[PDB]
Amino acid sequence: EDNKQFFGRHRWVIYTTEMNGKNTFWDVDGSMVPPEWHRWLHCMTDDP
Amino acid sequence: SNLIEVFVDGQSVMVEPGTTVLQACEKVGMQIPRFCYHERLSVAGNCRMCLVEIEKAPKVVAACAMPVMKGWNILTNSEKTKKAREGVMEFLLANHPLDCPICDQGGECDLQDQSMMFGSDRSRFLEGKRAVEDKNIGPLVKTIMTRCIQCTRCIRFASEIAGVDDLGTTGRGNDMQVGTYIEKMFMSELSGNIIDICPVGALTSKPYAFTARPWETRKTESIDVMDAVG
Amino acid sequence: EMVRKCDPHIGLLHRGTEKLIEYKTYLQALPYFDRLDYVSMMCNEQAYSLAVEKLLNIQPPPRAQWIRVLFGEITRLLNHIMAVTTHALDIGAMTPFFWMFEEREKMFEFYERVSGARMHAAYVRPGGVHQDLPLGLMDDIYEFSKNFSLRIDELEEMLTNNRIWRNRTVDIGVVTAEDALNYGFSGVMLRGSGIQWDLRKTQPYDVYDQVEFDVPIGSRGDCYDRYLCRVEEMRQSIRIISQCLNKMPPGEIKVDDAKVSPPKRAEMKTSMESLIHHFKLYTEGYQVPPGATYTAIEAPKGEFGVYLVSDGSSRPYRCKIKAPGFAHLAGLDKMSKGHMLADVVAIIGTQDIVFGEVDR
Amino acid sequence: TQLITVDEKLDITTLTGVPEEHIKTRKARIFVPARNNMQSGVNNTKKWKMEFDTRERWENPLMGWASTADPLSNLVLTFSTKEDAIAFAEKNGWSYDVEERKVPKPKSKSYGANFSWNKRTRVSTK
Amino acid sequence: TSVKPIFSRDMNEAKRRVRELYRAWYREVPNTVHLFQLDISVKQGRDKVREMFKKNAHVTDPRVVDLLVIKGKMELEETINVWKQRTHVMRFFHETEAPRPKDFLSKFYVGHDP
Amino acid sequence: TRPTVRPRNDVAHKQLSAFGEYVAEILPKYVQQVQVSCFSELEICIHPDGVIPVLTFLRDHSNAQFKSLADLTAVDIPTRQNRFEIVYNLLSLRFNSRIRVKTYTDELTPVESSVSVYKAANWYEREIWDMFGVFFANHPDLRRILTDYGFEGHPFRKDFPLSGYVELRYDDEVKRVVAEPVELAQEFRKFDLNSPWEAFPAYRQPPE
Amino acid sequence: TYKYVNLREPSMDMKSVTDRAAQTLLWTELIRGLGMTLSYLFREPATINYPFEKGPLSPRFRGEHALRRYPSGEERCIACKLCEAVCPAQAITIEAEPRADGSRRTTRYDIDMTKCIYCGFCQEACPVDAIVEGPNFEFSTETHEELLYNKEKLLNNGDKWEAEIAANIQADYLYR
Amino acid sequence: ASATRLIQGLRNWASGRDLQAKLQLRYQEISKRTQPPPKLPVGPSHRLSNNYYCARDGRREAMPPSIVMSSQSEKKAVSPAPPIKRWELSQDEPYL
Amino acid sequence: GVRTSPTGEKVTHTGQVYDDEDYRRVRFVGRQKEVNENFAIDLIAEQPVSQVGSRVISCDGGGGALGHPRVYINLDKETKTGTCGYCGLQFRQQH
Amino acid sequence: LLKKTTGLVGLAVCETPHERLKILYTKILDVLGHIPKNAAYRKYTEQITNEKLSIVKAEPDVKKLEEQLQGGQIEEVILQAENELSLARKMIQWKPWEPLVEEPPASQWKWPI
Ligand code: SF4
Ligand code: SF4
Ligand code: SF4
Ligand code: SF4
Ligand code: FES
Ligand SMILES: [K+]
Ligand SMILES: [Zn+2]
Repeated sequence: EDNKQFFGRHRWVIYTTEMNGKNTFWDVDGSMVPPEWHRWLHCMTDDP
Repeated sequence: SNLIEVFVDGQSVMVEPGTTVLQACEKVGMQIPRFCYHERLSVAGNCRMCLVEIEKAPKVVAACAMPVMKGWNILTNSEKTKKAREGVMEFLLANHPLDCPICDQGGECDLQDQSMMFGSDRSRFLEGKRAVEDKNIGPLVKTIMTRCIQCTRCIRFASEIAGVDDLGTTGRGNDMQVGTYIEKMFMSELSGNIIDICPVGALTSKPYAFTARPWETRKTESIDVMDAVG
Repeated sequence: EMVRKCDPHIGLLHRGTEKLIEYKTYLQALPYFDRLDYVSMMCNEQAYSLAVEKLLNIQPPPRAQWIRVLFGEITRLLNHIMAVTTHALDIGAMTPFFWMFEEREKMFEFYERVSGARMHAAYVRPGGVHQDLPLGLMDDIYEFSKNFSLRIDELEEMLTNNRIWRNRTVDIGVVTAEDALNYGFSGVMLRGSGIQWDLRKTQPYDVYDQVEFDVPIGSRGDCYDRYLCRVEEMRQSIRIISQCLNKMPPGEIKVDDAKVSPPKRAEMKTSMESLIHHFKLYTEGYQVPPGATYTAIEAPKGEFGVYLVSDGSSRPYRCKIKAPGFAHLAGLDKMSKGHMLADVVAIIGTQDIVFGEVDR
Repeated sequence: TQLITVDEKLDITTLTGVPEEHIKTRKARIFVPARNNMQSGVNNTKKWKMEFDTRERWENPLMGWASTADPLSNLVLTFSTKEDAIAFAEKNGWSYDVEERKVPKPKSKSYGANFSWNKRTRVSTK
Repeated sequence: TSVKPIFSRDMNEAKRRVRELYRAWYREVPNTVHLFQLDISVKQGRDKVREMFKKNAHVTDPRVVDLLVIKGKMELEETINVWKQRTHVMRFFHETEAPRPKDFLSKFYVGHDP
Repeated sequence: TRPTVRPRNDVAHKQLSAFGEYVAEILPKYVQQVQVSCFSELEICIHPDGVIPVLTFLRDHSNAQFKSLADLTAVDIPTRQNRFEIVYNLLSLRFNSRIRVKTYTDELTPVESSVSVYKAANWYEREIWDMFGVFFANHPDLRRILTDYGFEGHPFRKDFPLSGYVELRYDDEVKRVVAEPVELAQEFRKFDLNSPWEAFPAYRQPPE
Repeated sequence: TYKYVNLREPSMDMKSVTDRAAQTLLWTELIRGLGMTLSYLFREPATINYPFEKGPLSPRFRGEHALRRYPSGEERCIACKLCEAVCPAQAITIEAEPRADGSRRTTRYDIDMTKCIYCGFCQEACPVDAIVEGPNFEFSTETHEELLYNKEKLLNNGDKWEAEIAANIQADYLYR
Repeated sequence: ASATRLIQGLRNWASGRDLQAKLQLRYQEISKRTQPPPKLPVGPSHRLSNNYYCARDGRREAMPPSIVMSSQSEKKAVSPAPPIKRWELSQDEPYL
Repeated sequence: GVRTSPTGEKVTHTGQVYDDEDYRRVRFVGRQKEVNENFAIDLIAEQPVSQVGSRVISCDGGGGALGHPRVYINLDKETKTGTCGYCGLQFRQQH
Repeated sequence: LLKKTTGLVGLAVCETPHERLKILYTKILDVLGHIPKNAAYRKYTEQITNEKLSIVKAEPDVKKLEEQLQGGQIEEVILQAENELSLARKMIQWKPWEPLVEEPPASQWKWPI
């Protein structure tokens, strides 16, 4: 999180390099976020 | 001719002597709401939904059992008739269980349709509802007595048409229940017709249970071939 | 290089919408009007809702009336941004398209925060609105509209005094006042020709008679006057928005007739009369009394009317959709006579034509 | 006078655009719909309905859905009287059958008959 | 039984209009074959035109044949100008669909359709 | 009846009734019925042969001045011999009013085109043809406007099914988009939603 | 209540006409447009870094469909067929029968995701909050038949997205 | 809002406005994404007494259209409405 | 509580499985058959029956407005428990 | 006052409106002299034309003549007078004061069916 940025850039995620045995160093996916963090990342709430 | 002249909403109509108010209104084309009335059963007159106002008479009369008099003016759309219908709907829906999504009569329920048409749109009942123990009358009719409205079409059909005389009302007051009072099954050759005559989802078809819904079914008119009656 | 005849061929987006309406109930036919004019989504809901409520002899609650007008003016800002920036995009000024679409994205957040969908909300329903405004929504609307007058000025700086933009629009598509009425023109097409007419001022609906705004009137009937009228309508839409925020009343959002509008989910699961009404309204629907009516509102394109016929059942017998763009495209051949090939694409731009509503 | 006399029967089958397969091989049933026995209302038996025969519906190999090849399966037409339906069926060239309306016979109801003195119509209970 | 005519007072003017429409289509067919680059011959197209004309040749009401001539004229103007594509011209030639059974036995074998 | 019931407009009802009597008195040759609905809408049902004068009167009389043609519609009611009902909606900007003019035709009777009165109808009634088969005599350019070029039949007729009789797919053998008889993977489920109980006693029809 | 756009009479005196001549001889308004674009160059662009950053959404958002459960393992749907009766696109197909313990449960619940218009009528007509529109929107497939969800797929979606769907319902249900 | 003062001055000069007062990018001034729970009000028909539905039913008060003339003196000529009022020029900004 | 067919296919909670002679199994070759491993009947079987001291009981599924419509269950029969029609929870009178 | 523009595109400003309106109203009355008296159309439009002619004859000014004629500008009043003249000629051609030409069918205007 970085509250100094404007709305949209104030929260972000750096994806993992390996998820479920698939090498995701370059093949980052938008569906890799779990739902409990999917609520926080998409600005549905303030509380992580 | 011995016909007498009565009036429905100011419109004159000739009727035979002994005709009821409901039959005269059906003759002029108006269907009075009913729960316990059936044209092939004896008159009970207990649901009190058919209450209508006669002009210049300070008391509503049950149209299913009131014979017409000469010069009577029947007001089927008057204010106090609608008030009586709303009150009777409120009393009928006071103790009915919230079972419409899980009930097979949903979509073809007489109580639902007359509540939508002639009833009110909200409830003032802040108390708790009653619950009735379920009964077993065989593997043909699924029985949920909590949804019964004590219309007594069961006993009238089983006593006048089926000729079985095995159903009845046991108890008194709000605890009055329709049943056989013992572990007995209602097995006649015309038993399943009670599923047709129950206006609520108290008696449903056990093979048909939880399978379809009346709004999504296509109706094809055909002839039975199980016997030679046709 | 001149044009002597124009023959626009339509039917490439004829989905046959108004035949499918006859086989669906009044609630099910509501999202069909969202997809007619897909840049004026909540305005077409209001035209259909006002027609059904007229036949039902019911009226929306006062709070729902102010939400519909407030979101109607936000919808007018959505259409006028699209109708002007893409008009300049076809001409060649592609830069203000990207500036104003950032403001178009912020208003899409207002739709999705109140209804759940970014574009096709299905929010305005016969009897009021489906859901109330969430907490803190009107604070964000005030923050957006406070800075929006600067955004119109940046677009106005690029185009209004620019000599290249005027040369493409000064004497293109001049229509007279007498011929505009006979050709069925409406909205800015009448307004740009000097005819003083507006449906929100002459035949007002829900709370448009309680707000104050001005009606921009053109003087030459060309593409430039219709461009200036559309820009001025964005300024007047901000004026109504500030009045709607300060005059929003408390109360309910649906008509309290539970036989038309569904009850709350709290009382549906508690009282029996509400569960029966929730059962019948979402399966059969409310019965509309027999009759026919023609209800028209001032859509951002023009006059959007719906000729609705009911036969006493829970489904419409006939639902004719009158679109502003259907009559405007018929006059394309007349307006483009004697003009060049490149002047035609401005005339199809100076009439805000969405082919979802032209072909229906 | 600008009026001409045409005494031939109406026949618009060449103008409707329907293929002949759904013109000469279809049987149109004109009838008053029967009252649903689960309800006592009679408002659905006031108008005449004209419909067609039912053709084959089979199972989709993918999802088990009901697939059909009959376009006139969901066509139901409403007519005020029988003669309008007959004229519409003859105009469109559909071979049709019509069944007469069944009204209930007027019954004789008496509340006192439940308490007779010597008749079998006494009720065993009330 | 007195009705408002569309164009023809009797059957003679209607037959005259039918004759003009057939003449125009017979003149049109080679231009349609050459312009659209169809794979059919002029004989096939003219036989198709004659097939539709004989198929629709059992009517006796002047208004009906008047409307049929009107619709044929609309199709002729849609073919005169390049508004139809190759597909719309080849709609009359049903090549993709399998030929339906005609006798009783094959229809009995394939399904329940009468 | 205050909060949830739509208020009545009695002065508009009186004015519309007076103007309906005025129009029905000026033109007794063509008008057949004049009615005012409960929400103050004036309908003037006229003979089809007077579709040209009456509209012209409403376009040119100093007390009417219905200069705008808002809409033009056809309604298909199969139970009548004249199954097509043609509806003109007119708007008068001078007096700020709206009127409705209804005529009746069947499939074969032609209609005098109202292009010479209102130019917008030059497209509108043309669409009616493409949806209904109602022929408009003396039209400048009458053809299809919405359906496909090889389309047979008129879709908005109530005897036309929802899905048509043909549908398109690409065939690689002929390398072309071809039309075949329609075979739906899912049948359209028809729902019988009409309740068997009468809802509005005011619209009850007399029996037979 | 009306204003006259473009009805301005320009001054004919020497100063204003010389200003106009200097404007059309030295390109003043073109320089104004250039200055507008140059000033708009030095602003921070509003471009987010997808997929590392996501657009803002509300808990009313209608995305992928899911079938919920009670907090005991029992599924919420009791086969009442309200959602398939209210669905405007007829995307829902329901077939039901009583199961071994006698409960009213579905045996087939298909949603055609290529027919569905994502209108949320099913989740608002459900009396038990069984069917919901979840927050997921990144579920594009590579084959048409993958967008034909059956009961098992919707149950898997519900079990996958319950931890967010329950929170969204908790945050939103007071407005319903 | 992270720009230097030199770049801010350059933007203000080239644009012609003061852009720092009206920034299109949103910041901490917007509402919180989580809100306290609301308590919605009820309508006017949420009453226990004098709330009969027959006295507030809007659908049942709709009458069939009244027929003015049907085919089964010196009265003044009339109009559908009184003539419309001339629009007044705006006192706020008449653009004149 | 899933089970495995002798052809190697998993049986769903509705009892659906493809026969050995069915050709439709070719749609699963190279891919997987999607089944739900949480059976609702098995999961509701583990819930203990709640003992109450009244003739009738009221059930709404818990959570108030987040559950099912409220229903009333009679517990006069001592032989069997009173099961809720919506949530499947069962109750028993302790007397 | 020499009004600069009428504000309507394509509608030119008339130099002398009084004589033009008097000429149009007299022409309208002359045309209506051919319609039979018992026709209600002749009586009604004769009454309104006589009223408008009296107003335009008893008024020297232009602006308050416009404001009391209640017809917008005077140029659209002149246009409406010409339209009424053309309508009167067409009304003479059509003769719609005659009785009804045809009864409708029994249930032609019955809704709902
Ligand atoms: S009997 Fe009727 S009112 Fe009672 S639960 Fe069933 S559908 Fe509902
Ligand atoms: S179970 Fe049904 S038919 Fe029998 S008495 Fe009760 S309501 Fe009447
Ligand atoms: S969101 Fe709407 S279209 Fe989609 S399944 Fe639900 S009811 Fe049907
Ligand atoms: S509305 Fe809910 S409970 Fe009813 S069938 Fe649909 S998902 Fe199941
Ligand atoms: S129908 Fe008469 S009291 Fe029940
Ligand atoms: K029953
Ligand atoms: Zn429960």
